Amino acid sequence: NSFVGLRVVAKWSSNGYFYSGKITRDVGAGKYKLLFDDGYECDVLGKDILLCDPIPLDTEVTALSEDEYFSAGVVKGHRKESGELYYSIEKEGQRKWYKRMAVILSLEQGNRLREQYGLGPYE
Ligand SMILES: CN1CCN(c2ccccc2N)CC1
Repeated sequence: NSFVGLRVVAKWSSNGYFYSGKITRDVGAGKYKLLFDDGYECDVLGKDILLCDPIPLDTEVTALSEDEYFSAGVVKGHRKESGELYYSIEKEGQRKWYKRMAVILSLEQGNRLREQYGLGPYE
């Protein structure tokens, strides 16, 4: 019945980006323990957790291109046939697949989605 077990996209620690993870504990006072998909764990405030699973079509996101540089793109599709989520991300009229954990949100991109998808609460 609780928020535990939900897949989320959440601000990591006090960094500039939100990353994919899972809520593993309600630690009280509107904070949650998260297990991030890369294996790291931290406590995150509810205001900094997005509940959209998956991130929806036409969302502006960030991803690594060519194993070289991070830049923005737009979500244009999803694949979950294998039981693992992949996103189709469009950059400059061209699309490429990205595993769930490779799609991240800058503070601007993630804060944008609070009104629609934030855990919260928000006053
Ligand atoms: C979710 N996951 C947590 C660890 N992060 C990290 C790794 C190595 C250096 C800095 C940072 N922030 C990457 C994102």
